[PDB]
Amino acid sequence: GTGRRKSSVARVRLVPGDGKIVINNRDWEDYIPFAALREVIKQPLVATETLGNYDVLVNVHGGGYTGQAGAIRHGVARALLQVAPEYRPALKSAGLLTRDPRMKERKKYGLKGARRAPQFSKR
Amino acid sequence: IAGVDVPREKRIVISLTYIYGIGKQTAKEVLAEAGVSEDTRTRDLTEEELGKIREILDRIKVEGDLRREVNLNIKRLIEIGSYRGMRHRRGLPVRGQNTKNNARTRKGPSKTVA
Amino acid sequence: KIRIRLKAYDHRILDQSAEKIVETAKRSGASVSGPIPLPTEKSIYTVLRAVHKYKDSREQFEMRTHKRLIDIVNPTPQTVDSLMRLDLPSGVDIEI
Amino acid sequence: RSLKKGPFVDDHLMKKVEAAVIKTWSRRSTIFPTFVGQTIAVYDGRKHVPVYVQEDMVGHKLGEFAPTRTYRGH
Amino acid sequence: PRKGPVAKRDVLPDPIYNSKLVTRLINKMMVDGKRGKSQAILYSAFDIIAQETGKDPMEVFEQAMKNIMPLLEVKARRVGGANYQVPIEVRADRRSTLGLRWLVNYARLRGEKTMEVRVAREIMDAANNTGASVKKREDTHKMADAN
Amino acid sequence: AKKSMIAKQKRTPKYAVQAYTRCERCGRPHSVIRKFKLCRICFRELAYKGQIPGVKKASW
RNA sequence: GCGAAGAACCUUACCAGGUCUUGACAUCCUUUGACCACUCUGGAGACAGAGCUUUCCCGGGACAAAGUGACAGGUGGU
RNA sequence: UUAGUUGGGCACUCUAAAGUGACUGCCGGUGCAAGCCGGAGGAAGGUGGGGAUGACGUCAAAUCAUCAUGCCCCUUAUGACCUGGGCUACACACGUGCUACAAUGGAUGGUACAAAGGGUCGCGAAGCCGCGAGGUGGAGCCAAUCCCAUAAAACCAUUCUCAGUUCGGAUUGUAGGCUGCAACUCGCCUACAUGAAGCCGGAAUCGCUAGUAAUCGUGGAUCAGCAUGCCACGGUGAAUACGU
Ligand SMILES: [Mg+2]
Ligand SMILES: [Mg+2]
Ligand SMILES: [Mg+2]
Ligand SMILES: [Mg+2]
Ligand SMILES: [Mg+2]
Ligand SMILES: [Mg+2]
Ligand SMILES: [Mg+2]
Ligand SMILES: [Mg+2]
Ligand SMILES: [Mg+2]
Ligand SMILES: [Mg+2]
Ligand SMILES: [Mg+2]
Ligand SMILES: [Mg+2]
Ligand SMILES: [Mg+2]
Ligand SMILES: [Mg+2]
Ligand SMILES: [Mg+2]
Ligand SMILES: [Mg+2]
Ligand SMILES: [Mg+2]
Ligand SMILES: [Mg+2]
Ligand SMILES: [Mg+2]
Ligand SMILES: [Mg+2]
Ligand SMILES: [Mg+2]
Ligand SMILES: [Mg+2]
Ligand SMILES: [Mg+2]
Ligand SMILES: [Mg+2]
Ligand SMILES: [Mg+2]
Ligand SMILES: [Mg+2]
Ligand SMILES: [Mg+2]
Ligand SMILES: [Mg+2]
Ligand SMILES: [Mg+2]
Ligand SMILES: [Mg+2]
Ligand SMILES: [Mg+2]
Ligand SMILES: [Mg+2]
Ligand SMILES: [Mg+2]
Ligand SMILES: [Mg+2]
Ligand SMILES: [Mg+2]
Ligand SMILES: [Mg+2]
Ligand SMILES: [Zn+2]
Repeated sequence: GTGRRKSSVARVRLVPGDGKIVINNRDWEDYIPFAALREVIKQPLVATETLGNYDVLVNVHGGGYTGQAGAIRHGVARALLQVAPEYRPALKSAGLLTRDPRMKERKKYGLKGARRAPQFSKR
Repeated sequence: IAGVDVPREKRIVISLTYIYGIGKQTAKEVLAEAGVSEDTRTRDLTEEELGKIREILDRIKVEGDLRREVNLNIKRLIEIGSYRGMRHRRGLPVRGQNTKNNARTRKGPSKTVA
Repeated sequence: KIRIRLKAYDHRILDQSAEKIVETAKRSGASVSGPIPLPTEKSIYTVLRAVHKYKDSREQFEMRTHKRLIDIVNPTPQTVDSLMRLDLPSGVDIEI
Repeated sequence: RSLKKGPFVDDHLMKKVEAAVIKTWSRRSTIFPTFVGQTIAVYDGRKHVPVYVQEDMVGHKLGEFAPTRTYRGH
Repeated sequence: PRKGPVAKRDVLPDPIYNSKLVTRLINKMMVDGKRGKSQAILYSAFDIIAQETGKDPMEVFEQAMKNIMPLLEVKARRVGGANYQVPIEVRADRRSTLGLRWLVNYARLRGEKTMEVRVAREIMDAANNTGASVKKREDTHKMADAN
Repeated sequence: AKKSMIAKQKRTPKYAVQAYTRCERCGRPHSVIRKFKLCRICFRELAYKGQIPGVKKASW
C-alpha cells in the first residue's frame, strides 16, 4: 500500500494478525491523542469486514497531524483491496481508493495571498 | 495591609504586585525569600510570615519613596538643558518616535479638529 | 573509485553527455555506477516591470541547475588514462 | 559606544580642550569628566549654539543641547 | 451566479453518533480553522446534555429541531422603487442553515462560563420549548406575521 | 550631477561603510542584484535578448 | 506600505558654512617616465608643507605624472 | 548502536529523464444537430486546479529622475570637493498594515507533526561564561552528507473564575547587548520598574465561490548593521448562491 494526501505520505504494510494498528515505530494512541479522528482509519477496514483481522504497520513522513489521517486511510485502502479483489467493489465506492486532489495554492504577485488582494477605495 | 490595601482574595504572588515597585519577577522572589508558598492566599497569610515580608520589602524600594526618584530624574533632564527635557514639557515622545501621525499616548487625547 | 559530478542548465545536453562517458566507462570497465539524479536547484528573480510606478506588475525569471553524478566501483588503469581525453558540450560541468 | 567596553571623543575635541572659547565643529563627542568648565561651540547645521559644560551634563552626547528644527508654535 | 442553481456539500458523518446534523453545528461552531477546539466542545456538550437530561444525547439534540426551524422568512421584495417586507416560505436551505445558526448566534445568551455547557444548556433550553433560540424563531415569525 | 558620482562609487572611500553598490552598465543606485551587478531594468532587458545564460521565463 | 529589493554617514538630487577651474571624471598633443603607497604638523575634512621615494617591458609597446586649449560638465527646462 | 549508527540491498519511498492516462469516450432521456440533464468506470469528468501567453486599438494616460534623444538655458557655475544638517519637523484631515479589547482565553511545565530556500572568504556546531540580548571556542561543509534550524497554532495536566482584571500592552526611568570611524537629532534587541486607550466600533465601506477566505509560523532579494512592507513556502480549514 501507499497513500498520499496534502504534503504527507503514508506507506502501509498489511499482514494478518491481532489488529494493533501500529504507526511509525510507536503505538497509534500514543501517536494520535484524539482517538475520535482515528476511527475513520478503520473505514478501509469496516466497510469491508476485516476490522480486527490484520495488524497494520505504517510509516509516516510530513504533512500535519490531520494530514496523515487522510493518507493512512487511503494508504491501507489500496492494500486491503489488493489482498483480495472482492474488496474493490465496495472500497472503490465509499471514496477510499480516490486520492484527495486538493493542495495548497501558489501566491501570485500583486495579491496578498493566493486569491486575496489589497483593499480597494475609490475616492 | 502592607504599605497599601493589598488585595485580600488574591494569592500571595499575584496580590503582592499591588505596590508601585513590586511586580511579577520581583514579587516571585520577594514572596520566595519570605518562604511562603506562592499559592498561599493573601487573606490567609501567616502572621508568622507577614512580619517576614517586611524584612525583604524594606531592602528594595517601594511606592512613596522610590517614586520621588522617578520624578527627580525626569526633572533633572528639563533643567539640564537636554533635548530630551524639551519633549517632556511640550508633550511629545522623548525617543525617536515620530510625531507626524499616530502618537497620542503623550499628547493627551485626539484634539478637536482645528 | 572516482566520482564525477555533472551540473548543466539544460537537461538535454548533460544527460546526453553523461550517456557518452557512461558508455566509455563500460568499455574501460564493466563495474560502472551509471548516471543518477539529484534534486535540481531552482532560483527565482522577481524583477519589476514598469520603469516607474505601478507596483503591481512584475516578471519572474528562473534558473535551474540539473545535476547528475557518476562514480567508479572497481576501476582499472584505463580509468585514469581514458577519462581526461574527452571534451564535453560547453555548459556541462566536470569535476573528478 | 553603548557597550561598556568603550568611550570615545571625536579625535581632537579632547586634545584642544586638554590644553584649553572652544568651537569643536561637528557633534557627537559626549562630554567626559575632564571638560566641566570649558564652554564649547557645537555646530547646528547653521550658527554655533553656545553650551557651557557643567558637572550635571556629563556623559551626554555633546549635540543634544542644541536643537535643529525651529518650531515656534504651529 | 447569474447562471442557474448550485448544490452544496456540508457532508462528512462524524465519528460518534454518525450524522450530518452533528458534523453541521460542529462546522458552524469553529473560528479560523479551529476544528479541534469545537469538536471536543461539541462532544462535551452532549456529555452534559446526556446526564442532566437523561434521554439520548442525539434525540435530545434533535429534540430542539422543530423548535428552531423557521417557517416564514420575510423577504425584501423590490416594489415601487424601494424595498419592502414581503414574507415567503423558507426552503430547506434557510431552514437548517438558519436553524443551526440561531443557536450559535445566541451562544452569548446562555450566560454560563464555558462553551462546553453553554452549548449544552441552550440545546436543552430549546428542547424544553423555552429559552431564546426558540423565542428567536417565534420572533422571526412575528415580524413575518405582520406582513 | 550624475556622471560625477559614478567616480564616487568607483573610488575606495575612507570607511568601508561609505561604499555601496550600483548597476555596472547604467549607474542606477537602487535595486542592484549582486549575483549579476545589474539593476532591475538592465537585468530584464538583457534576459529577453538572452545574454544571461541559464535565465529563462518561469511559468512555474 | 507608491519609483525606494534597506534615508545615522554614504546613497542625496536639498540647506548652511568652507574650497577648485581644461575641471573629479573622456578623446587630441608635447616634456618626463611605470605613477603610487608611507610618516610628521595643522586643520572639520576638503587640502597645504617636509622626507625615502614608484628599481617599466620588448627605437617601439601598455600605464602614469606635469604643461595651454578642442572641450568637457549638467538627477537644469519641454 | 545512544542514535540509519555498521556491514549489506535499491524491496518500498523519493529524486528525474523518456512514456501511459480524460477525449462528452460509453450507457439512458432530450435535441434534427450543436449541445443539455443523469449513470458506470477510473487516481482524476465535462477547458480536473493553477501559471506563462495580453489581437485592432483608447486615454496628447505615466515617466527627459534607468538608459537615449530633438531644441533651449547655465558653462570661474544651474559644473566640482568636504563637514554638519534636512530627507524622520507637528496644532490637524485622508489611504494601506500591525496589536488588542479576553474563558474557543491568560499564566506554568511537558510535549508532537512541515514545505520551500540560502552558505567561501560564507554558513558557522559542541562545550564554557551568562536570567539576559550575547561573548569565547572552532567541529562539519564548495553540500540529497555539514550548517542556517528547537516552527509555531494543535495536545496533555495545575492555577486563574468574568474585574480596565492573573487581558491589553503604549509611554517613561534606570541598567545592558550587537554593527559600524560614529546609534544625540535618527538604528535593532534584553532585564527590572512603570503601567496608559480599549470592554467588539455611527452613517458608510472592503475582500473572497474551496484548500478559497480566516489564522499560526518559516525562507529569500536589498543587506557592515536595520521590515508590522515586498517576493515565495507550508500547518489548521469554514459559510451561502433562490435570483438579475
Ligand atoms: Mg480498481
Ligand atoms: Mg483576483
Ligand atoms: Mg524610527
Ligand atoms: Mg485620529
Ligand atoms: Mg502583464
Ligand atoms: Mg504645525
Ligand atoms: Mg550601506
Ligand atoms: Mg514615497
Ligand atoms: Mg528500481
Ligand atoms: Mg458522469
Ligand atoms: Mg484546466
Ligand atoms: Mg489558467
Ligand atoms: Mg497575468
Ligand atoms: Mg489616439
Ligand atoms: Mg502621449
Ligand atoms: Mg493625469
Ligand atoms: Mg526632472
Ligand atoms: Mg536606451
Ligand atoms: Mg544604453
Ligand atoms: Mg519619506
Ligand atoms: Mg521613516
Ligand atoms: Mg485606515
Ligand atoms: Mg475568543
Ligand atoms: Mg496574547
Ligand atoms: Mg527543503
Ligand atoms: Mg510564537
Ligand atoms: Mg495560539
Ligand atoms: Mg498579561
Ligand atoms: Mg506609563
Ligand atoms: Mg510615561
Ligand atoms: Mg498601577
Ligand atoms: Mg498589565
Ligand atoms: Mg502615560
Ligand atoms: Mg471567480
Ligand atoms: Mg538570490
Ligand atoms: Mg517602506
Ligand atoms: Zn542599469
